[PDB]
Amino acid sequence: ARVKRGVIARARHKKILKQAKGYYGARSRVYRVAFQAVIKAGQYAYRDRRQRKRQFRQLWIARINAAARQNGISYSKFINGLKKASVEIDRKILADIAVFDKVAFTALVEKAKAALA
Amino acid sequence: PKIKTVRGAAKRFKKTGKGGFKHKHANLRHILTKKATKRKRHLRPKAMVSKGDLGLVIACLPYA
Amino acid sequence: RLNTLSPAEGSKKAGKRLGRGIGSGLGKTGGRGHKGQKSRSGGGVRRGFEGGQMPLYRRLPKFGFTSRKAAITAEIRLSDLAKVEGGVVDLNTLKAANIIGIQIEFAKVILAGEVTTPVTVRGLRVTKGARAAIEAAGGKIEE
Amino acid sequence: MELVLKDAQSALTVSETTFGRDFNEALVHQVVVAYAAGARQGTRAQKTRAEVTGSGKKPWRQKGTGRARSGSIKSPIWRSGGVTFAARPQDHSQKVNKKMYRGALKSILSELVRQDRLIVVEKFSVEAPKTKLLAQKLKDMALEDVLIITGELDENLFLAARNLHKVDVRDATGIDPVSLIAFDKVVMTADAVKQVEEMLA
Amino acid sequence: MDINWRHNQSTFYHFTSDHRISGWKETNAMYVALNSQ
RNA sequence: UAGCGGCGAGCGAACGGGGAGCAGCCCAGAGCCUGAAUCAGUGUGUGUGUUAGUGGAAGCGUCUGGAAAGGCGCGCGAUACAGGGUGACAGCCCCGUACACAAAAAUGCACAUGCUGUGAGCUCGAUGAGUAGGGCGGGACACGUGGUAUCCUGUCUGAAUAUGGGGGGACCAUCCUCCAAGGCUAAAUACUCCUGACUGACCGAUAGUGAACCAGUACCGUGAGGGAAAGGCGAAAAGAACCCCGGCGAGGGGAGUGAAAAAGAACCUGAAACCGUGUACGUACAAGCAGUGGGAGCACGCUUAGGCGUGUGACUGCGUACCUUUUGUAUAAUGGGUCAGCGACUUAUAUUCUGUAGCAAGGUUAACCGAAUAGGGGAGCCGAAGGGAAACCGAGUCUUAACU
Repeated sequence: ARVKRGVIARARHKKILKQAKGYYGARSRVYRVAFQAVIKAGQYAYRDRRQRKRQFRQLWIARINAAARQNGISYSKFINGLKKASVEIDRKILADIAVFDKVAFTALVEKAKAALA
Repeated sequence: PKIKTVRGAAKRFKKTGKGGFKHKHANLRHILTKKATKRKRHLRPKAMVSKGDLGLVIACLPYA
Repeated sequence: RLNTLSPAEGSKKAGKRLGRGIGSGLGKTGGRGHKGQKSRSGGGVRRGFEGGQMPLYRRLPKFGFTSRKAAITAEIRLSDLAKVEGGVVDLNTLKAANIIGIQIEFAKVILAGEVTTPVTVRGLRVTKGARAAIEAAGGKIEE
Repeated sequence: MELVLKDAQSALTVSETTFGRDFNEALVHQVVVAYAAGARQGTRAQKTRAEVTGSGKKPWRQKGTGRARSGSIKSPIWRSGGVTFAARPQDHSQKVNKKMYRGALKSILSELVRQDRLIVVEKFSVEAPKTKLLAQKLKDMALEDVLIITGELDENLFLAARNLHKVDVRDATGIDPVSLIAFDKVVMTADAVKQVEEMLA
Repeated sequence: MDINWRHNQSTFYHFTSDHRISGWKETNAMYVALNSQ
């Protein structure tokens, strides 16, 4: 029972090359380079599902720090204030209020300064 | 083929009742007047092949 | 129903296929490690080879001799001799019952369990315990 | 145990050890796989590197060409080169122990009785050696795919079943596991039932 | 053309010349080796 | 296994048992007696086989379709439903198959028979000499000179000859067995250049022969020798009349055939690398494994605006390929120009362990016979008993004068 291996090899190669559309040059044409490109894209994608949590958090902290200094207190003192005021709003939402609702953020700063004093 | 016995091992080990192998002790062929009689008396009975070496012996003696 | 028969559970184990991929477990080196004499095709040392140290089967002395006569002695239990078809036991009458072998010249009637019928043993050596066991269950031993 | 005859409406007394035991599916599977393996004429050979029609001249010098080193034009890596582990004609027979063969037949006969795939007739013979007569006879008995098994092999029945595809006539001596399992219904003559019990003890 | 190309690839497969790399290519490898000693 | 063995690596019997097959004879030598069985060579007759052959069952309607053997409906053959072809898949269209027959002639085999040659059978006698054996050297015996029997002989020698001689594993004696120094002999057995039939959990064009094709060719080499690549239009050539561009071209565009000519001979399918044309987006102040996480804008589709999907991707965080070998590689260490095809833990036989199945103090047969994967075949192997170097003893045994 000789098994020719054309049809299944074609299917594997094609699977990998479909996962590499949009890559520059051989990275999207040649199998032997698109295999490495697809794997290295896999490793980066893993690594960056962790980094997007780190990057979004540092973005939010920069926005709360900006808006809170606009209301006359730093980020450090603001988070200490709200923790002592026993407010448990996470900082995705504090960043989002700090962009969209300036008056609510002003009131949060008043709770923070009220408890912090 | 059929497995050939390592033939000079069959002359030196002999199988026992629970699968172990007995052998004659070394050191009792010549130079003998220098040895104590306590050595020589303790080298006369036959002895079991130790745990380390049964692998080798079973490999050399596949029909015994 | 030939497409519904199926083997037992545990009887057909897979079979190691070496050299196929990373997932399989045995790819690249097939389970034989890095370089050396053992990772080589045909590679391996012979039996009883300890590096060059004098091997165990060759640093120990040789003893004994082979008898020539122990190859024609036999050893009859008492579980048989109810199998002899006759109630009389000689070397033939045992050979005829496929119980000793044709080349056998000497035989012996070791106590190895449970004679029942009265048996007349002729021309065979009998051990002590089995003389008592043959004579206890009826029986007769002449020589 | 009793087998109800189809036409005479009697009951044939059989052994419970032969026609009334359990189905050992593992045992039957071993005897079926072994029977089918015994049918393989294992005739084939590829050419190793030694048998390929070439020369043992080394195709280029060992060193200095920038080519990879090669030594024979019959290497298995080379096109036209000789199979690495080329096959030889081989025997595919398995040993089936006699008590495992008989055990397997006892299991399959017990399941042909238990699944109503076993028909016991008193006589089953055809008038003339015509396939038309056997076709009409099997049509009257509501049987299309059938293994007729008779204790005395009739000549006319054998010639009448030789063109019918689904129908096979055997003597009671030469039954095999794969046909008792293969055919939908097995029709045994009563004499064949007695001979089967003599075979299978 | 294909036959002449297979034979004319087969030209320096069994060579001997040591000062020429691969039988034909001129070099200075005699002086390179000789100076390395 | 016993043994042989720098007692290493390894080599490795016989006796005896089971089967296949079975067959015995002649000369060394005279008389009686003849053609007496015996084969060999030939003629003839019979039987059978080979080399050409002959007959050989049984179907139509309708739907899809280029075409029906396909679907649906209703029939018939079958000692014939092995197979191949026919415009798709046919038991009933064709060739065949089962079955039943056929040879003027030449032949193979087997009986019968004619002739020739050959010799039966009886009594008595003989019963293989430079030979057996020996010394020296070497070889074959499983046996390597060893305590080495036995066989063969290059060299030197050298008997007895049935009141005799050979062997029985140094050797002697006793006992048993056999008759060398002359020869013939079927079957079981081994093999396939070659022919026929059939079969394949063999290959299907980089495979299978090196060779599916005018292949041991082209080609290479002084020579011996080495040694390729290369299959497939269509059901049928109906293989493109004629017209136009063009050099009375090449190539093309129509026309026509065709079910289909991106089925047009550079011909089934028609992948990938590689090269183009067209459209959307980005890209000419921006540094690096070229992605990834975020992400504006733009273009197409939507969408009861639901704010989505696809393509692109400014800008921005992070980010030095894969393999291999290594203490450690982005490494400026190895390998790879890319694609496509092939390319590496197999097979056989023994032995051990695990799983599983059968039977169980028993399990199982091998060769072979074969109604032949059945059933016979228990020769044998393994186990139920060990100890001891061995005799021997035996649930004990060995050690030892004997064992707390």
